[PDB]
Amino acid sequence: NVIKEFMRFKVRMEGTVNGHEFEIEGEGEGRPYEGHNTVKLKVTKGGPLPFAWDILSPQFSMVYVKHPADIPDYKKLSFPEGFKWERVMNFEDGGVVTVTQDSSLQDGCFIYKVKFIGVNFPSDGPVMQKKTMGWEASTERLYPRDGVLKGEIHKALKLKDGGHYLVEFKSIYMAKKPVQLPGYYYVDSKLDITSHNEDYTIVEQYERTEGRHHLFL
Amino acid sequence: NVIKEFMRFKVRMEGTVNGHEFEIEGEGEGRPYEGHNTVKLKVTKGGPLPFAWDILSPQFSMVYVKHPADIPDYKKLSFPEGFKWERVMNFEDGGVVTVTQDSSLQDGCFIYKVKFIGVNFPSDGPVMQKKTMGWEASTERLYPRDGVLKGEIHKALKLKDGGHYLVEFKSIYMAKKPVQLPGYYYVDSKLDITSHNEDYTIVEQYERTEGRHHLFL
Amino acid sequence: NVIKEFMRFKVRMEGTVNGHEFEIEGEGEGRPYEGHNTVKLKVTKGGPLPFAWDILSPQFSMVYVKHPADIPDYKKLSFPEGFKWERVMNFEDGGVVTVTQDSSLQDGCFIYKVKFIGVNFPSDGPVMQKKTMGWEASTERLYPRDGVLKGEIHKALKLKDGGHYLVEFKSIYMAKKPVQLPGYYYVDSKLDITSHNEDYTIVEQYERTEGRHHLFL
Amino acid sequence: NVIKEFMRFKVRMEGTVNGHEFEIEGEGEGRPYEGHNTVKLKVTKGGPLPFAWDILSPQFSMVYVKHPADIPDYKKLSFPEGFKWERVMNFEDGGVVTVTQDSSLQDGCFIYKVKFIGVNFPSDGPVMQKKTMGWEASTERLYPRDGVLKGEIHKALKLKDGGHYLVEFKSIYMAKKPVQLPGYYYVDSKLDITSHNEDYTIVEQYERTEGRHHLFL
Repeated sequence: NVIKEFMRFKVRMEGTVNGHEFEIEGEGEGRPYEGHNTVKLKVTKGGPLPFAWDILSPQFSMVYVKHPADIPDYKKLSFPEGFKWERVMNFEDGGVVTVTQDSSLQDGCFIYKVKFIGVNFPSDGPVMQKKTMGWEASTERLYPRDGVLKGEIHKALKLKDGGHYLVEFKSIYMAKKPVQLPGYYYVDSKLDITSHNEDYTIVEQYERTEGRHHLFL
Repeated sequence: NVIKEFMRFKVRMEGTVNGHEFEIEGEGEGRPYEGHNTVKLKVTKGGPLPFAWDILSPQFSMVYVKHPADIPDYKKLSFPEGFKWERVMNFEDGGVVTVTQDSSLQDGCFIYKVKFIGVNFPSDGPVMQKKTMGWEASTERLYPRDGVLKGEIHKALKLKDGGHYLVEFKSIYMAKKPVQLPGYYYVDSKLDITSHNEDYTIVEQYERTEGRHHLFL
Repeated sequence: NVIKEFMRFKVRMEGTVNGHEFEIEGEGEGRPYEGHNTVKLKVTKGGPLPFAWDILSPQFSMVYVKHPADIPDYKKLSFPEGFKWERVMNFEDGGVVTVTQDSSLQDGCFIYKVKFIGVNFPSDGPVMQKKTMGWEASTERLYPRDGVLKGEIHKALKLKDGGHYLVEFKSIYMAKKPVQLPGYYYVDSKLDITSHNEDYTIVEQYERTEGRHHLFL
Repeated sequence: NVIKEFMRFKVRMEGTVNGHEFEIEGEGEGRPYEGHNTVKLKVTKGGPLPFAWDILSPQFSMVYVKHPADIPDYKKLSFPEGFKWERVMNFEDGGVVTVTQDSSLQDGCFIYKVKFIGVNFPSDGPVMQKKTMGWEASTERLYPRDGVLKGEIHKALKLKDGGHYLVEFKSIYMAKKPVQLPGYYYVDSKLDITSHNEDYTIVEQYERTEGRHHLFL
């Protein structure tokens, strides 16, 4: 058993949003089978960020999803060999982000490398004007396809002037070696910002995530 | 209270899919507060349909969703005045459908009028070739906006040879008179075809729908 | 023989936008081989319209596109048998419209029946607030697929306070009998409102449309 | 006057498609005011590429677009100060790519740095199975918005059997210093692969691009 009750992770992101380049480094920890993890991030280059932190938050840890016995945990089964994931986030005002990540296990610690490109965000929009107030709790729809696991989520960012800012997530989870695939199921998640300095250069996050079948099934 | 423990409904649909016109008439019944309803449909014109019945199934009854005390039931509160709903269904192979519906309570019985336009479906596709095997159970994400209630769902049609055919639903629920709006919540649903003749000209359906808050809230 | 140098048409539209139902009747005329036509419309029911006329304008005449000798005029060749077309218009603020039309030739005059459903237009938007100032001239991209002719356009509505309101058009042109298909080509078009009363219940339009190959070929 | 009749460029691309990382280096040349340029590429890492070269080809030179005297050449006027461009490519089978590029002028030679992330491409699709055979000639629709220039194109990749693979391009052109903006206009382009080795590790391209007003103006 390579995925222990307690596992630590290191994450590094290299990104670009509306032409602004940045680098983020971080360290995280959590309980893989209990469905929760924390992460501490630091902007190492391109700081302070001229956009909302919230668009970066869901990109900083697959192995921390609590899965019941009957639904195979594809993401956990991918280790020690390796794991990769990719995502497209379609924002309602035209913004589009594509993310690609590489996950490896080195000496009982997960190493995550994230590449992020965000484009077409309006200048007067909530992302560029930093008007977002965190994510609402979400429900991902997962299904197997092409030998990999795919997920779709209808997410929303809370606005300070009131209301929501809609984002559609489409994710593809790829194990290095094709491991056991689950059926049609759901993953409930909730990401919260627990700490931050004034310009969001140092941020701490907490995520709660649990996989399940549909309530009627 | 005009919405009783047992309510009946009449449905009338006028539609077009890939240039083929059709008319469907139906009668249904159910328990509004327990979250379940049945409906018997008959194709009255344009029969037999040269496409999958499944794309028409979710268009045939908002008042039948079980809601807990804490979440305002916008759809039930819209009566006896009136209710209207609109929807766009985006299929993964390019097929797009827009639906518009009118709802009124005429002497303890609901009268539903539906208009449907389906376009851009590939000729060798699962809808036109009738390769679908019913909907998977789903979870709608709802939120208030512009004084009305909106909802989005990531749905899927089961395929005969195995696999899924993805469809994204975006619905807008409009009360005639601006009634109380709920917050950010979810609606679980499961629609099943319970009876049908060989050419799907006489079809019976069953649906169970329940509104709830996110599991982590 | 059937498509004369001068041809007239009658059009009837039954529609719905954001729950509001309407009916429009009109008469038109033009020169098929010269690439121009005029049309006089009148709102017969649901008047005055609570939205911008501009979204309806491109739905009111395929046979009037000038084509050079080397490019097969699919739409003209579909007659006297029949023609049908479908369309989806995706607006940048979430508005979606699907249109379906049936074209017939009776008594030496074309008869057009249009069904229109418009959904998800924000209440504070330029369509519902009537802030649009006509269409910009456009260029459609056409290609054959599934035995029919398809077309895609990146169109824009001029704004009153300045700027543009973007709309993506995806059309499907279907002959009743499988007629000769053209290759990958373009159709330049410009639609102008030439006359209108205050509430847009009586409107006149003019369209110039010409088919051609890409200029670098 | 910093942009001469003959200008050379160096290009470097760091990218990822369906999890596969790659690095491409190249050198090109052309005549800015005449509207044509050539480029010689070499895959330096991640070679041989397990996907179609054609999706990379339009990412390898804004200053080589011929513009008439009346339409301001935003991209040429961006120099010596600098220029940046971003793009999203939406493929019809689900594939999404976001591109971000930085353009500088160093000692009479243009330096281009490109970052590419391609996600959600089907394993059995024409991109991953290398079944595409070049781009069709295209027409871009440009318009000013938020102090920058934006452009939309309906492009197509030719398929080996005798069909097309559709891709929608949405580009954003950003000068470092807010320079003169043009109006609503078009850019015709034609990209051809002129030379390639067996595995597409060494490729040569040619592009012809000209800006113009709509033909009906």
